[PDB]
This record gives sequence, structure tokens and C-alpha cells, in this order.
Amino acid sequence: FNFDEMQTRRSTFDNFPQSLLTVFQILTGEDWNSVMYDGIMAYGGPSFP
Amino acid sequence: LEAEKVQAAHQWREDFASNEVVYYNAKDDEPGSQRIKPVFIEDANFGRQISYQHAAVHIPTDIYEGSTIVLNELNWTSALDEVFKKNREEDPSLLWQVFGSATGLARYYPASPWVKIDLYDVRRRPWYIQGAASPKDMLILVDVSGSVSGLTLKLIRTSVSEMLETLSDDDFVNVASFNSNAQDVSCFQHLVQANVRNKKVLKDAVNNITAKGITDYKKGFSFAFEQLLNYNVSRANCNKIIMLFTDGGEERAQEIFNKYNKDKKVRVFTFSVGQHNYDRGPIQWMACENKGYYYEIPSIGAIRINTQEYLDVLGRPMVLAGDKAKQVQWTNVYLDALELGLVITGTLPVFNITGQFENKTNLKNQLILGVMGVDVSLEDIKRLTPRFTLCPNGYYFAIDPNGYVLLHPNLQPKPIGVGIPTINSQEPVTLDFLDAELENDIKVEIRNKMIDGESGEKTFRTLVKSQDERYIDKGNRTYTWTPVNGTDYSLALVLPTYSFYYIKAKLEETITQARYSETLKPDNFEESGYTFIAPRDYCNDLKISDNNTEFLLNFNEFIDRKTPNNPSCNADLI
Amino acid sequence: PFPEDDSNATNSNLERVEYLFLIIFTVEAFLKVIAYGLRNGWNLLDFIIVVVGLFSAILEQATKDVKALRAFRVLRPLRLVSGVPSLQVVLNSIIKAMVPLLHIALLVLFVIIIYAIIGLELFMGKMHKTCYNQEGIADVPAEDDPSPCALETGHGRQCQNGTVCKPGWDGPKHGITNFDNFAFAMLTVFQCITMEGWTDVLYWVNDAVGRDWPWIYFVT
Amino acid sequence: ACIGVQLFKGKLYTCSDSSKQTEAECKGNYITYKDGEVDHPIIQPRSWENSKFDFDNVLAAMMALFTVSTFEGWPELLYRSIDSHTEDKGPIYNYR
Amino acid sequence: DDGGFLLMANHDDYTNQIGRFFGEIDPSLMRHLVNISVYAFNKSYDYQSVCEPGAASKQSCITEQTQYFFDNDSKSFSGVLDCGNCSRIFHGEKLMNTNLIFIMVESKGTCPCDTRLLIQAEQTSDGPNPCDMVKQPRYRKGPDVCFDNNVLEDYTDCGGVSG
Amino acid sequence: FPQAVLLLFRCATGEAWQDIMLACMPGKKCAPESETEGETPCGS
Amino acid sequence: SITFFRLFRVMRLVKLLSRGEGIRTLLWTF
Ligand SMILES: *[C@@H]1O[C@H](CO)[C@@H](O[C@@H]2O[C@H](CO)[C@@H](O[C@@H]3O[C@H](CO)[C@@H](O[C@@H]4O[C@H](CO)[C@@H](O)[C@H](O)[C@H]4NC(C)=O)[C@H](O)[C@H]3NC(C)=O)[C@H](O)[C@H]2NC(C)=O)[C@H](O)[C@H]1NC(C)=O
Ligand SMILES: *[C@@H]1O[C@H](CO)[C@@H](O[C@@H]2O[C@H](CO)[C@@H](O[C@@H]3O[C@H](CO)[C@@H](O)[C@H](O)[C@H]3NC(C)=O)[C@H](O)[C@H]2NC(C)=O)[C@H](O)[C@H]1NC(C)=O
Ligand SMILES: *[C@@H]1O[C@H](CO)[C@@H](O[C@@H]2O[C@H](CO)[C@@H](O)[C@H](O)[C@H]2NC(C)=O)[C@H](O)[C@H]1NC(C)=O
Ligand SMILES: *[C@@H]1O[C@H](CO)[C@@H](O[C@@H]2O[C@H](CO)[C@@H](O)[C@H](O)[C@H]2NC(C)=O)[C@H](O)[C@H]1NC(C)=O
Ligand SMILES: *[C@@H]1O[C@H](CO)[C@@H](O[C@@H]2O[C@H](CO)[C@@H](O)[C@H](O)[C@H]2NC(C)=O)[C@H](O)[C@H]1NC(C)=O
Ligand SMILES: [Ca+2]
Ligand SMILES: [Ca+2]
Repeated sequence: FNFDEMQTRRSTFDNFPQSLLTVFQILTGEDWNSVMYDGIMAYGGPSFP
Repeated sequence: LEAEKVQAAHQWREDFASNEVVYYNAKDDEPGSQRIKPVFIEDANFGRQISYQHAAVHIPTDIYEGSTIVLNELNWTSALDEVFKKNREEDPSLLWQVFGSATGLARYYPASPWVKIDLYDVRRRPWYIQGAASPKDMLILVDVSGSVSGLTLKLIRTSVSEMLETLSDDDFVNVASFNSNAQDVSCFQHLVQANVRNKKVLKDAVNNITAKGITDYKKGFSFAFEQLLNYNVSRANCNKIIMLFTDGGEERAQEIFNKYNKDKKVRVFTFSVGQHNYDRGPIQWMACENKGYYYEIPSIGAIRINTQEYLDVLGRPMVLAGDKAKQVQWTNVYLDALELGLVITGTLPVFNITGQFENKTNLKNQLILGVMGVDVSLEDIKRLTPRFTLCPNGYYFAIDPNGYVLLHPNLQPKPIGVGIPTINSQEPVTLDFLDAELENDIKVEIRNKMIDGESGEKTFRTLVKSQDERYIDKGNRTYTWTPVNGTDYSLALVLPTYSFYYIKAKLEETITQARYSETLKPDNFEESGYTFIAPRDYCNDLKISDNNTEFLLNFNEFIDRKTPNNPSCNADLI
Repeated sequence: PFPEDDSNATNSNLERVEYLFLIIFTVEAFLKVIAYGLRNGWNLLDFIIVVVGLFSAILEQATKDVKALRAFRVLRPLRLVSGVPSLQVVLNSIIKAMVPLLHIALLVLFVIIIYAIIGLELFMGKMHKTCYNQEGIADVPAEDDPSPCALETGHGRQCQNGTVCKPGWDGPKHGITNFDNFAFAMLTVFQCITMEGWTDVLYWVNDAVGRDWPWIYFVT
Repeated sequence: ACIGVQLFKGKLYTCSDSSKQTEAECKGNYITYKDGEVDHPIIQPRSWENSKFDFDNVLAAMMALFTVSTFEGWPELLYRSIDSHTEDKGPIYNYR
Repeated sequence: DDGGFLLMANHDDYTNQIGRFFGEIDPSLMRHLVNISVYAFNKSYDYQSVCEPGAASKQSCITEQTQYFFDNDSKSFSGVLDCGNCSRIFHGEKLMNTNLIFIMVESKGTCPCDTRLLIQAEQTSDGPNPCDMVKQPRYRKGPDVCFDNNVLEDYTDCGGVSG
Repeated sequence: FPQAVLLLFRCATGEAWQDIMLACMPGKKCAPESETEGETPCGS
Repeated sequence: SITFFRLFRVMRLVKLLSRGEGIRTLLWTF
């Protein structure tokens, strides 16, 4: 989750507590699509795999 | 001397409500500080409008005026205006006198308005850096491991480039890297001279690095401590400092520091770059245990201030030397920030000596208040070397220990080029002697003798380039040179043969002089040919405008009108 | 986890102790298999966990995606359920309630498919035109987060400035949110049906096409 | 809300640029670079502002906790409260 | 003339383009002339010049400059220009008490050969290479004053003692 | 009225209502269509 | 052109919902 953009992401999976916070935020359903977009761009992007 | 004494008798008043501070802040057309509207006459010796009644103050954009530190500087430096004015009394032909505070504000005299985006910071200027410390032997260690990939890698690339901008020619630099294995980021493989060209290679090479691998401080620091003990090449034999650009880690590499710099000859400055949760503990330990310092660079906006702050640490030995470390130094030929042309700047540091009567504080008294500076224009130096008594082929030229030309016919007021300019003047005009004219096996011998300082001469035959770069003609030349006594400059006079004698016109009668003037009448050109005149400095009353029609009109109407005595118009040229 | 193969001492120590854990689990599996020749639901999981762990370990030792294969490790905490029946019974009670909701799941799948196809018919690549202030396509000079626009003949949003609407744009969310094909449309419909950022899609469509028709789709 | 007031009483203030850690410092202008480009600087004023929803008093804490309990904008408040350092100061990345 | 610049010709089409380098109209003969040592040259770098930009408003650039001059004092020049499957023989005489040279060569159309053109102009470049230039740096002398490693230095403060 | 109904439906869904509350705070200018002291005295 | 009628082609798929007794009864009762 380290892109060139100036604003570093707060909801990442770097540590265990950070992963717990991100998973809880997804479970509450608040801004889960932003995390999904970051995860998609973490891999190749809007391609098949 | 006045800035030191005046600052000693300062009380550091906290607030400034009742007693204001008055000063002309530049680049303008809040409570706690007043303002001054000056007369701003238009004057010669400057291309702009100036005022002799006070000194102007430049405060950088990212520094807030009205803060306690700035408002105190604006008070005790207000006593410098009298010394600024009285200096010009003893030398009317005097250019900018500027005091650059370690706070960040410059107070220059005479007062003129500042010249888009204003990124001028006094502590980054070449004349300030050369007087704040001694030449160094920097060696930048860049951590290119995996953990720095992303944003914090682009922050290291920008920080290294801004770190190289604080180096000069006298300083020696090299950039390395380490990720489980140390290597050089470029082709230099040892310390280089850190001139304009060399820093372009290191800047381009540090932009091509990539982050991948495992961090290894033991191999990186072993590589750095080995490059600083080379002694096989030319170096500065002065301040040795290691600049570590990393984020964080877990190892202190205690065995390496206790092995290489057991006596602590090498300083280690450590930078922690980016937003991260890695441990900054070991990073702060290498700084304290190696006479270094620790800096945090979390964003682009913090790059400029942090990368220039390491000169505070290097200046501590200078202030402890007392008045021994107070010598006037002259910078390379650069372009003035106030649109004045090619200038060289004197330099003298200012110490903080509060409590020197009791000698008890010595806590912040080991930092310099700032650096003084007076600009000497190159056009003034050309005025001391008249060239109209010798051929067009003859000229003067002056060299400095690095080999660059302080004075030369081929030196021109535009920045020197590096590389090929492709698209998708904060650097000095450093032109070597061997690049100002055609190189030869005898020039290098002469150039070497001038650098160390010794008199002599040599008559020899070389091919010389024409004024237009289209022809080469071979002729005889004689170079005669002597070193300037006080300073470290060598002056030479390229005087060819067939010109050891010149025609000196002599006439004490007006009968011949009067009849020669009518030949230069613009209405008399048809019967005598179209006549031009060379716009030379016959006297300051005349004015040179380069159009050559008014000047010829001005010249002929001047010789008849002005009395033949010519009190302030040298008759040798006329 | 570090980016781009970085590591420290703790990661190496953990990768070393993973061998001890693997040998312990393999010994346990061998002992439990010599007792009887695995048919249990929760023992097959342990068996596949241990075999995938051995496969990943031998691949890591031999080749040196390898690392991606050890994502099976996260299934080991689940085995902690099987150890105590007190959690097992409550887990089975939780699972048994999923059977009645299969009809709801099928209904959701059908409505998602229908709405994805309808949105595919309606908004077919229309979210690809934005305003370019610079004379050319360089850095899409439209604020910080550009929005879709429409041409003069269109009914969408026209930037009444010195900029012009020009195609050649990846999309609103880096080209992820759009009805360009079936997969993208289905993902967008699901992200809207979870009621998280459906107004963003609605406003993007309201900018790419007119504002009067497409509210029916999202509201319904 | 009372517990939240005890925890973050005035700690959620921030300056426009992360360099300044107090209100006295947070004055004047500063330079920010567009899209993280070193060659594109812009002067912007320095502002000392509180959170959108803060825990200054009991009513503000109740408003913030209601907006949290509605699951709206709670990650931003959480990550801003994580950085809360000291009663009257600025934020430190992942302080607590 | 002394510099390889045209001043007169015969086809009356060169004479229209007067004051031009001979290498840009007859590269085959120009390259042969510098080989038979009639026209020396020294290549120099100008570090203060302006060049038009390129794909990757004039900025500073390093330009390589070439200047041509007579090699030797000999005045009688004769030889054959072997351009390949052809034969062109010329004679060159240098005017007395003048910096001019007169040459007599066969026509260009006799042989269908045309080598790359020789240009004497402000050719942009970026040399010399500094990777091997630092191996043998020019002699220089640094300042003799040094200030470091003083005993009374405090150094008790770093950026970590504060926090 | 349709836009107000859409905004209220958005708030009922709970999209960014905590932001519309702040965007409806006092201290806002309003449209030139509605007509001295009118700098930003419009918003309750 | 007009694309209102094209959507009708999709609607036939809803007939596939009237095949399972349980789901049809649940939907109708609700
Ligand atoms: C040359 O050296 C001399 C001494 O060697 C130096 O004079 C000293 O200057 C400092 C200012 O940097 C004075 O500091 C006093 O003590 C503290 C230091 O900050 C202040 O108290 C608070 O400090 C906090 C910082 O944590 C600050 O945020 C706060 O605003 C300060 N004020 C409060 C809370 O009211 C004092 O206010 C400050 N001033 C006093 C006590 O008047 C030293 O007192 C100075 N010492 C002497 C002997 O003069 C001088 O500045 C150096 N020259 C230059 C140009 O810096
Ligand atoms: C830093 O700021 C201080 C605050 O204004 C300045 O202090 C003032 O300097 C004035 C110039 O000398 C003083 O005026 C005279 O001071 C002598 C002292 O012996 C006396 O005659 C009188 O006090 C006064 N004369 C008058 C009023 O006719 C101020 O007294 C003095 N203090 C104030 C104004 O509170 C410093 O001068 C200033 N530093 C510098 C370098 O300018
Ligand atoms: C130059 O550096 C080398 C290695 O960095 C120093 O070590 C010498 O290396 C050369 C060839 O490898 C040999 O002379 C010896 O093997 C090494 N020792 C000595 C004393 O020469 C070398 O000392 C440095 N200086 C010189 C003048 O070579
Ligand atoms: C400038 O031109 C001269 C003449 O062409 C060149 O110097 C010659 O270099 C060759 C090298 O093989 C020598 O054999 C000649 O004796 C040199 N001629 C001289 C010194 O007159 C060279 O191109 C330039 N001279 C320099 C660089 O000193
Ligand atoms: C620079 O200073 C030196 C020494 O001060 C000068 O050397 C003088 O040289 C002349 C002739 O060689 C001697 O007659 C003098 O006796 C020397 N000076 C002394 C003090 O002994 C040198 O001339 C000075 N340079 C210039 C340009 O004047
Ligand atoms: Ca939401
Ligand atoms: Ca690392």
C-alpha cells in the first residue's frame, strides 16, 4: 500500500494492530470500498488477474 | 566587530507591545512591528532604485515576522545601519553590504525593494555557507533497502539533491548506497571535487536508484569508513562527515564505530525521512556517539531547513578558535541575486559572545550569529586593469587556486552549462582557465605555476582562436604573471610581440586639436566618409548607449563645449 | 510484512521457528494417521494445512511465488476451534442458520445480475470524458479529483471555463468504478447495493449523462 | 462522552503544515508543493484549526460519539485521535 | 581561405551560397583534405552557450566548436580522391602573401558517391565525460586553514536528547 | 423539492450526513438569485 | 435513438425467479 501519492494511507495492513483496525473498519462497512480500491491498485490494477 | 559588541548588550525582551520595532521590510508595497516608506531615488552603480537612509530586511516566506526570534533580530541588528552608512562615507564606490542572520533574515544596505515564487533563503547562499564552516569531505550513505520504497524513497532523492546544493568546489563529496550490500550509485567510485559538473552526475545517478533488498548497516558503514581513508586521491584534508539517509532500524552497528572511528575523527549525521513507525532509537545513537546530529524529514516542506542545518554542528570548532578563525574569504564568480551581474563576495563570521566578561555560559555561545558580506563587482576589477594601452590581442586575466578565472575576456554574464538541455542561476559561474581559451601543454605548466603563487614569464608560440569562433591563427605570446600579495589570486598579462610599444599622443595646443574635431561632424560624413566612434569611458560626464549615433553626437558636442583642461576627463584617451 | 523483500531479525527467527511448528504438526498427523487410515471434516483441514505447509517449506528451500502459498498459515487459528467442543457447538449453531438465507442470497444474486445488465445497457463507457485545461493531454488539469463531463451536444456537465471536454480518461476511481463490461458493472452494482458510496456513482453518472433520468436506476 | 472528554480534551488541534507543533508557531505563510512535485510550490496561509468533531466539552463529545455510532466518518476521527499528543499541541504520527 | 570557407566557385550555384563551409557542399573532398594534412582542426567546448531544446525557450548548453587552419607551409598539393570504384585527381595551390588556397577537382557527378557531410558549426554536446576525467584531475590547491576536532567542543546535544 | 427529497434519502441511507450538517452551518454565502450586510449572513 | 425498449429484453430473466417453490412463496408472502 505504498504508492507515490503524497498522502500516505492510514487504513493499511502493515502491522497486526493496523490490520485489525482495517478489518474492523471494513466490518462496520464504512469506506470499505476505498480499502478495496487500494488493494486493487496494490496489485496490477483494473486487469483480469 | 560592531555586530558582536551590540548583540552582547541585548536584553531579550519577550513581548513587543509598548516598544515597537521599526524597519523597512523588503518585498512589500500586523502588530508588533512598524514599517518604513523610503525615498527610493534612482542611482547609478545599481540597475535599480535605492535608498541610502536605512537598510532593507529580507525575511523568507516560510518564516513568520513577529515571532520572538525574528523580532529580537530586528532590534539588535538595527544598530548596523549606522555602520552601513559610515562605511559608504569612506568608500562611495561600495556595493551591497549584507548581514545574513542564522535566524534566516538578511539586512542589506542600501535599501532596495526585493526582486512568482520567492524561495530565497540566506543560509543557503554560497557566500554564507563558505563562511559558516570549513571545506568538508562529505560521503552520503543512502539506504535503498525495501522498506524505503514508495513515498519515503522520493523524499530521500529530493533530500540528497538539496544536500548536494550546500556543497561548493572546495568541498569533496561522493554518494553511496547499501541494501544487504554496499555500492556506489554512480561511476565515480571515490571522492570527487563537487564542482558544477560532478554534482550533475551524482544528482542524475541518485534519481535512478530503486528500493529493493534487506537493510545492512554493517556493510554500508564499512564501505563509508573505507572511502574516507583513501588518501590515494586529492581530497580536502578537512571535515569528514557521513550523511546517513534512512528511516529506521534495529541495529546500532556498535562494533564498526568502535573499530573505525574509535577516536571519533569522523562525524555521523543521521536523517530519518518519511512517515513511519520504525524505531528511531539506534539512529539517534549514532549521531550522539559520533559527534554528529539527528534530523527528521517527514515531508517535502521540511527538506530545505533540515539539509542546511548541519553547518551549525561543523561551525563549533570555528568559534572555539576565537579571533584566529576570522579571515576574509572571497567566493567564486557568481551572479548577484539583486540583478547586478558577476560579483565576488567577502565573508566574515560573527560570533555570539554574551557573558564573555565572566566566561560562564558557553552553551549557545558556540554558534555563529551569522555571516557578513560585501559584494565586489567584476566591473570594478576591470577598472583597475586598463587595456587601451595595448593591442586588441593583449589582455589581463586573473586565476584562483581552484583554477577558475576571476578575470578574463571570455568570461560572460550567464550561467555555465552542464549536459544537454532537454524538456519533457543559483550556481556559480566557474570557468576553468583551460576552458576559457585553447588548451596547450605549456598552458598547463603556466596554470600550475600561477595556482601555487610565483612570479615568472614565458614566451612561446600557440594557436589562438579568433573573436568569432571560425578561424585559428598561430602567433607569438608572452605571459607575465605575479601573485596578488594579500589574497590568493594570480594576475597575468597576455602581451604578444609587436606591442611592447604604444603611441602616446602629445599636444598642448588647441590649434591642431580644434581642427580634428570637425572631422567627426555627422553632416561632414559625405566628404570624409562615414565615421564611427568607439564607446570608451572618456569620462563619467559622457554616457554610453551602444547606438553610436547619439554618442558620436554627444562626443563632438562635448569636446568643443568642455574646456581643454578636462579636470575629470583623462586626456590620454581623448 | 515489509515491502520489496525487506526484513529484520524477528522475521528470520519466526521463519526459523516455523520449521519447528511444521515438524510438530507433521508428527501429530503421522501419529493420528497410524491410529486409523481423516474422514472427519475438521481433520481433513489439518491434513491439508500440514501438507501445504510442507510443500511451501520445500519450495522455499529449493527455489531459493512461494510466499503467496504460505497464506494457508492463516487457517491454523481455525483449528483452535476444533480443540474445544464448546466453541464447536456454537459454530455449528451459527452455520446452521445459513440454510434459510440461501433463498435471500439467490434473490440478491439475481437482482445484482439484472441491474448489472441494465446498467451495462444504459451507461456504456460514458464515463471517459473530462475537462483538460492544458492544450493537450498531460496531467488532466481538473482540480484534484476530476469528474466526468459531457460534450456540448450532450446533456451532462460542461465546464464553462477555459478548459474543454476531451475523451481519453481512465475513469473516476482509476477506472475501477464504471459499467464498461459485465465484471465492472457487477462490482459497481454490488458496491452500490451495500449502500457505501452509491451517491458517488450517482453523481458521476449525473455528470456524464443528464441529471433527470438516471436517479430512477440508483433509487430503485 | 465524559470519558472521551477526559481523554482528548483539546488534544485534537492541528496546524496546516505538520512542521509547526503549537499555535504560536502556526502563523504566517508556508510553502506546499502541488501533487508532491518539488518544482511546483505554492504559498498557503498557516491555520490553527480544531477537528470537524472534537471532544472539547461534553456536548461536542456527544455529537462526535453520535456521528461515530452512526458509522459515519469514524475512521477519520479514530486516526486523528490516535495522533493526539498533548493537551495543547499538534499531532504525532501513530503516537498512541 | 584559411578556414575552409567558400569565396568563389564555378557551377554558379555554389556562388549563390557564398561564405559557407566547403565541407557542407563537398564532404568527400573536405574529409580527404584534412587527411592529407592541409587543414588541421582543434575541437573545443564552450560552456556558455544557448541551444534550442528537444524532446525527452533556449537554456544554457555545452557546445563543441571546431576551427580549421593550414597544417603545413607547403604550397604544392596533388593527389587522387579514391571515393570507391572511381578516380578523382585534384591539384591545390595556395595564393602567395594571402591566406587563400585554390583547388582544381573533377565534377561531383562523375562518381555517384556521397559520404556523410562534414559540419563546422556550434554542434551541441555534453562532453567531456567526467567518469574518466576525475581519474586525472587538473592540479589544484585548497585552503591551508582547517578547523575541526577541538577539545572544548560540547556536542552534548543531538536531535535525540530533546526527544 | 426532488433534490431535497434526494438529499434526505441520502441522509437516511447515511452517506455523508455528518458532512452536510457542517456544510449547513452558519457562515455561508448564498446564491446571487436571492437578494449591504450580505457578506455571508445566510445559513442557520 | 431510444433504449427504453431494449431493457425489456432483460426483464424476461425474472421469470426464472418463478421456478423455486420456497423463494416464490417467500417473495409473494412478503
Ligand atoms: C547568544 O547566547 C546567549 C546565551 O549564551 C543567548 O541568550 C539566551 O537566549 C535565550 C533565548 O533563546 C533565552 O532563553 C530564555 O529561557 C527560556 C528558553 O526558551 C525561555 O522560557 C520559555 O522557553 C520556551 C521553550 O521551551 C518557550 O517556548 C517560551 O516562549 C519561553 N518563555 C516563557 C515560557 O515565558 C525564556 O523566555 C527565555 N528568555 C528570558 C528568560 O528572558 C536566555 O535567557 C538568554 N540568556 C541570556 C544570558 O541572555 C542569545 O539568545 C544568543 N544569541 C542569539 C542571537 O540567539
Ligand atoms: C532594542 O529594543 C529596546 C526597546 O525599545 C531599545 O531600548 C531603548 O533604546 C533607546 C536608545 O538608547 C533608549 O532611549 C534612551 O535610553 C537612554 C539610556 O540611558 C536614556 O537617555 C533614555 O532611557 C532614553 N532617552 C530618551 C527616551 O530620550 C530607551 O530608553 C531604550 N528602552 C526603551 C525604549 O524601553 C534598544 O535600543 C533596542 N536595541 C537596539 C540595538 O536598538
Ligand atoms: C591505494 O589503494 C590501495 C588499495 O586501496 C592501497 O593498497 C595497496 O594496493 C596496491 C595494489 O593492490 C599495492 O601497492 C599493495 O597491495 C597495497 N599496499 C600498499 C602499501 O601499496 C595502496 O596502499 C594505496 N596507495 C597506493 C600508493 O597505491
Ligand atoms: C591543435 O592542432 C595541432 C596541430 O594539428 C594538434 O597538435 C598536434 O598533435 C599531434 C598528435 O599526434 C602531434 O603529432 C603534432 O606534433 C601536434 N602539432 C603541434 C603541437 O603543432 C592538436 O590537434 C592541437 N594541439 C594541441 C591540443 O596542443
Ligand atoms: C608580495 O610580497 C612579497 C614579499 O612581501 C614581495 O616580494 C618582494 O620582491 C622584490 C623583488 O623580487 C624584493 O626586492 C622585495 O624585497 C620583496 N619583498 C620583501 C618584503 O622582501 C612581492 O613583490 C609582492 N608582490 C607584489 C606584486 O608586489
Ligand atoms: Ca458510509
Ligand atoms: Ca529497512
